Amino acid sequence: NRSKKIQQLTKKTSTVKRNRKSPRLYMKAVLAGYTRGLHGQNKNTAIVRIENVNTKEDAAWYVGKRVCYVYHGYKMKRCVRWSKAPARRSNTRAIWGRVTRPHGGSGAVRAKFNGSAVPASAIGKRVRVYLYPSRI
Amino acid sequence: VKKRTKRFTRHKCELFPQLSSSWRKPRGEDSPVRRRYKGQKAMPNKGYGSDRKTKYITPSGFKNFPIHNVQDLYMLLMQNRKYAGVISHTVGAKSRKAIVRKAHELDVRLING
Amino acid sequence: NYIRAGRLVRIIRGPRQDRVGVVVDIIDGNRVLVENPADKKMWRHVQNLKNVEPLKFSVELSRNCSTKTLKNVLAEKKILEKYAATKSARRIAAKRAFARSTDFERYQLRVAKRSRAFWTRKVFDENDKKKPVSWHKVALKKLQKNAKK
Amino acid sequence: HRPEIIVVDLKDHVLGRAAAIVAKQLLLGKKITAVRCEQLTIAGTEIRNKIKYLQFLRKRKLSNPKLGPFHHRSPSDIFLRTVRSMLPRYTKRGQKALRQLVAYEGIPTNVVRTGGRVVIPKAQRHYCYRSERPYTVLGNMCKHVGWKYSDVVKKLETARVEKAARHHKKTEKLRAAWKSARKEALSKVSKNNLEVLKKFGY
Amino acid sequence: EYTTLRKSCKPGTIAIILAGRFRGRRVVILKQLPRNGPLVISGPMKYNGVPIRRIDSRYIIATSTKVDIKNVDVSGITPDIFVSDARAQLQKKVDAALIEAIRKDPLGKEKAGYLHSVFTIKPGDAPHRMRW
RNA sequence: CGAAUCGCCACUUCUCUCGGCGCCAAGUACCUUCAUAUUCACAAGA
RNA sequence: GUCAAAACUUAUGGGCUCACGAACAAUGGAUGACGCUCAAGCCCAAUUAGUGCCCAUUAUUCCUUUGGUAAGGGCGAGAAAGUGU
RNA sequence: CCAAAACCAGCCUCUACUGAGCAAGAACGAGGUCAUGGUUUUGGCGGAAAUGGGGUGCCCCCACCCGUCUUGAAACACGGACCAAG
Ligand SMILES: [Mg+2]
Ligand SMILES: [Mg+2]
Ligand SMILES: [Mg+2]
Repeated sequence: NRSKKIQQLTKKTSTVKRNRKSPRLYMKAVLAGYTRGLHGQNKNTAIVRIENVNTKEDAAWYVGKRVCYVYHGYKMKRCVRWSKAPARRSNTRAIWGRVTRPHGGSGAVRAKFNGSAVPASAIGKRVRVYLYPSRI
Repeated sequence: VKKRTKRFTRHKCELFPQLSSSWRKPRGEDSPVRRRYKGQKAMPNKGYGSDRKTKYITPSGFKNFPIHNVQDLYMLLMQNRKYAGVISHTVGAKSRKAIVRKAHELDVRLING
Repeated sequence: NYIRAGRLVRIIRGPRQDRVGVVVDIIDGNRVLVENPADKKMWRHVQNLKNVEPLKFSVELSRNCSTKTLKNVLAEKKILEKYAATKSARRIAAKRAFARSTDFERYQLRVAKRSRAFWTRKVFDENDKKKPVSWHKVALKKLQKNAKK
Repeated sequence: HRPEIIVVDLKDHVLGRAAAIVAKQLLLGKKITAVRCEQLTIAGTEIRNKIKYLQFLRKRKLSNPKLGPFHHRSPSDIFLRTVRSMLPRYTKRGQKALRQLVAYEGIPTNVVRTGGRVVIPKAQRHYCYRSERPYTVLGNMCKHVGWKYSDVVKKLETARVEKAARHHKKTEKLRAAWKSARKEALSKVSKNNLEVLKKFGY
Repeated sequence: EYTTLRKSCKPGTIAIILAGRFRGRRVVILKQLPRNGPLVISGPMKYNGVPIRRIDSRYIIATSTKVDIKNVDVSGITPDIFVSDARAQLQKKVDAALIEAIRKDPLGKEKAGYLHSVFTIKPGDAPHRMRW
């Protein structure tokens, strides 16, 4: 069967991996934690450390951008196109927010996720901060 | 949209089976709850009063009004979009047949029809 | 390389980022008076030495020298025009073109960084004939075992 | 399958700055893998730091040392303790983050040849120490404090280096090809591209 | 008519789709709908496979790059319009006009290829530092 | 078993004091499929 | 600096410092802990740099409640001369 | 019912003098926002969906046993096992 291994050597001319599928148009953040002092946290205003934002004037760029804490439950539940798009029925779930304002002089921003808090399990975890609504 | 949806429970009702969950104002200098330390249970106060035009309004959007017999239904005939009859628990299933096929004919709402 | 009057420092991190400029006069050991007629915004000012990166260039010059003397002397060398020639300078203007670039220029680059990365392989595949590569070199020798069988 | 680990190379980093920066990233969910914790530095002469540690080791429950503070002597176990002291070690958020850190003495063969190794410029020794001030390399003090494997690691570190270096010139013909292949790629049909490459510095 | 649609988004401009089925697709903005309505970007589908279709201005990134497509008649794009022959026919009539409008430009060969491009936030990539 | 995750590589993955590529044609030529998935909505795809 | 929100360890600020250093003798162990040493120390000044940020039951503003023996207006379903429902 | 975008309003944020400086004044432009007001639009979901409540767990966070006399109680101060009736 090393017979096949010799055949494989001639045919490979030397390629490369290429990312040709679905793009991500969201930045990868982290839910750094709830806004808080020494006395405790405001669970209704999350902090979001976007990757490569390091600066406060970048963080300002992201204000208003919609933000997503995507995760999953253990059963399927109604999603945005449960009937129109059966393909889309995961037990994957998502919690949306808006970047609200920059937080601190670093790249962190404040995200309120709707009226609700985002769950504390979300912390340390991939928030996905989208590039929209666009401005630019 | 309510201020507080939780009950204002009595302090330490959870430890003592006999204590009802119903509120008693805490007393004793050293009560953590009346001294209103931040990690403690809240006390009821005027500030938790519900918004006053949404007050008393059941999620149906009706204010409940007690009903006992078929004549009461006409107390709600002209204000049937404001009040909803809730038939008293003790009217017979007999009489409720009569309240109900009449609360239907009049367009008055019933909470428990 | 030593900092002294006439040394051609590169400003690093300040509002005048990339810009260079001759060290007109030392103040004390942690400051200097930078100057440079060639840029609009390099009028003489007090850069901190922490902020500047000395360049290998350095016009000969005298401390507290007047500016019009400098728009002279550096012109007689083109220490600046000579500086931009260096890869160390081009790298700074290069990153300063990518950051300054519009989205279509970044297409217009990726097409080249693939046009070249493609021909890097095309050159290599052709040169693949001459070892070594895991795909070709491993195989030529790999057959050595096959020929023995 | 491997998770998105990033293997920080801790050589010649300040102990507590690297421990502080790493301890933060673990909270932000990074799954770091510290290596060469033997090579972490500390400010001061080794004697300053042996005495700091021996004052640490001096602390035990009299009632029952068995359950007392535990005085790990591995530079890596010392770095884990240093990094658990910098994160919420009693909440699960931090007990979790601490298990996302894997310290090693040296750089272990599973972790070598896995990917590039990161560095923490804010925790660099040259970035931190005043250069002429004395400094304690960590695995060096802890050899005097009870770590028994200080020479086992050096024998291992010698081997990965002599081995990595042998492979660095095993591949010199290869890297030299792409250097040559890539330089002549500019001369290829990429014409207008050659000007879009000149701008931008390529 | 009324339009608050921003100056950065003008007809014939190339425009990244940030959301929806066609993420990362460069797409010429054919026209804004008769009221301050959503843009009708088109691929052209001849290139990146984006059909004529509506998109809200908030969900695209209007690149500085454009095409002088005043020449193209996008008039057949009206709200009442919003795969059937009447529509398949509409884009065919349009993309061919839109596609030639791209051709007229010097550096019109890249913009054909520039529209075959797909945007992607690759790791280490910083759009906020980007200009477009 | 539906899941969260969203760059790869023997050009980094040695040491001691702009790594390459990938990002929509295996290539700079736009040949060429994409719609009705009907303007966001977990990428409906890996 | 981490714990801990914030200087992702800011300053394109000054000095000082090698061993300690950071308002009101005996169970092992306390700058709060770690750790820090071109400080994560001290004095000084600063705020993006010779071209700031974080956290209150506080302030302001908004919504709601309650009180006023507070100020006014009014008299599809409602419009009661009313302390209080 | 969930969303998203828009519009209007509101709201908020972002010269002069002096000898390059200030103790200094607006403007243009743009952004943000409904946990602000009014204007719909557009999609998504529709035996179930949806909002609310309830229950159980977790997560992050906060949180010293109450009554008591006392200047001072978490007190190494007193009374306090449970429940019912009183
Ligand atoms: Mg998915
Ligand atoms: Mg922090
Ligand atoms: Mg006493």
